[PDB]
Amino acid sequence: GSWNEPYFDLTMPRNITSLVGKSAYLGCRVKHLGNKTVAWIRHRDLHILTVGTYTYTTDQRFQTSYHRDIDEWTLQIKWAQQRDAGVYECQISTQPVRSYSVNLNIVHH
Amino acid sequence: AFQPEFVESISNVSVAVGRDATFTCHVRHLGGYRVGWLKADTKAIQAIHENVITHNPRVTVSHLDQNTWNLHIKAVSEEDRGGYMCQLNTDPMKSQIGFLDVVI
Ligand SMILES: *[C@@H]1O[C@H](CO[C@@H]2O[C@@H](C)[C@@H](O)[C@@H](O)[C@@H]2O)[C@@H](O[C@@H]2O[C@H](CO)[C@@H](O[C@@H]3O[C@H](CO)[C@@H](O)[C@H](O[C@H]4O[C@H](CO)[C@@H](O)[C@H](O)[C@@H]4O)[C@@H]3O)[C@H](O)[C@H]2NC(C)=O)[C@H](O[C@@H]2O[C@@H](C)[C@@H](O)[C@@H](O)[C@@H]2O)[C@H]1NC(C)=O
Ligand SMILES: *[C@@H]1O[C@H](CO[C@@H]2O[C@@H](C)[C@@H](O)[C@@H](O)[C@@H]2O)[C@@H](O[C@@H]2O[C@H](CO)[C@@H](O[C@@H]3O[C@H](CO)[C@@H](O)[C@H](O[C@H]4O[C@H](CO)[C@@H](O)[C@H](O)[C@@H]4O)[C@@H]3O)[C@H](O)[C@H]2NC(C)=O)[C@H](O[C@@H]2O[C@@H](C)[C@@H](O)[C@@H](O)[C@@H]2O)[C@H]1NC(C)=O
Ligand SMILES: *[C@@H]1O[C@H](CO[C@@H]2O[C@@H](C)[C@@H](O)[C@@H](O)[C@@H]2O)[C@@H](O[C@@H]2O[C@H](CO)[C@@H](O)[C@H](O)[C@H]2NC(C)=O)[C@H](O[C@@H]2O[C@@H](C)[C@@H](O)[C@@H](O)[C@@H]2O)[C@H]1NC(C)=O
Repeated sequence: GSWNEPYFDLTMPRNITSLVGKSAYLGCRVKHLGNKTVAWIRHRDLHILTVGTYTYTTDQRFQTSYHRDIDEWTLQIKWAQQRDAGVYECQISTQPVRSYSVNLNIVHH
Repeated sequence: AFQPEFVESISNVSVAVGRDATFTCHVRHLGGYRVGWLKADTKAIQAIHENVITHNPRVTVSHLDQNTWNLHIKAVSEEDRGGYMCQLNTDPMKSQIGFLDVVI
């Protein structure tokens, strides 16, 4: 179709809870990505984690995977800990930027 | 631990509307680590290493050497005002912020 700017699937969960010691998965679905990129950023310190499937952080627990059938960019926090709880942002490199923010709770039980 | 470290604070910048601005992140022992730039108030990623990420056409990067990493904002507007964070992918991450003042 006609060229579109990218937009988020606004039904993706924005409040996620996951277990200490297991992988946490944070999902972001971007339609019509085109030539932009999808990045994941950690709100508490503004640390860049991933851009596309490239991992910037050297905390090797972070990895972003692209699932092409659902246009999903899923941030995986392997071996998640309580200190990993908080807000993360999926960010499309438009100008101005477009963001989808997801809160993560990490619990033992 | 021969880890990267900042050599001095990012200088702040005051620049008239329409002129060009440069932020410089001064580091030592960068090694294989990579300098990222982001805009602190919007959280927008500007660049990582030699790759501009933002599709803002006015944003470029350069390096003079391994110690000296620049973010360039051409023809600054009022919307460019605010903090620009230099970030290193050390573990834990290290960062500094410099601020752009746009004068009319
Ligand atoms: C670049 O500018 C920064 C500030 O920019 C302004 O503020 C931001 C938020 C934005 O609005 C901009 O548009 C503005 O221009 C500088 O960072 C500031 O540095 C000053 C120090 O000079 C900090 O101040 C302290 O503030 C504390 C509370 O916030 C106070 O408790 C503290 O008071 C104690 O210490 C002083 C001595 O410094 C004593 O005199 C007091 O009696 C008391 O004991 C200070 O007043 C201010 O908080 C900083 N702002 C931010 C957002 O960090 C920046 O300066 C650099 O960064 C700081 C952290 C220091 O390391 C400086 O040495 C360093 O140069 C400017 N950068 C440069 C290179 O000048
Ligand atoms: C999809 O994005 C592609 C990549 O964009 C660049 O990279 C991203 C990460 C982001 O940084 C963007 O801001 C970047 O532009 C687009 O391909 C790039 O297009 C730009 C132009 O939009 C090309 O650039 C220019 O190249 C010229 C030489 O060929 C230079 O003369 C020129 O300098 C002038 O222009 C800039 C404005 O950007 C001024 O600020 C300067 O002062 C100076 O006057 C630029 O360097 C860049 O080379 C392209 N990248 C590649 C790898 O080719 C792509 O754009 C489409 O394709 C390109 C080839 C052009 O034909 C575009 O018109 C066209 O739209 C985007 N695609 C779509 C569909 O939007
Ligand atoms: C975001 O999610 C937090 C925890 O996960 C939820 O709890 C599960 C029981 C289930 O619903 C799961 O699907 C959810 O994702 C909520 O915090 C929890 O709130 C409960 C009470 O409802 C409280 O007993 C827990 O201690 C608390 N857990 C944590 C880790 O804080 C959030 O609710 C908000 O925050 C709470 C502290 C409380 O003030 C509540 O009223 C708030 O709505 C969820 N936030 C939102 C905006 O929904």
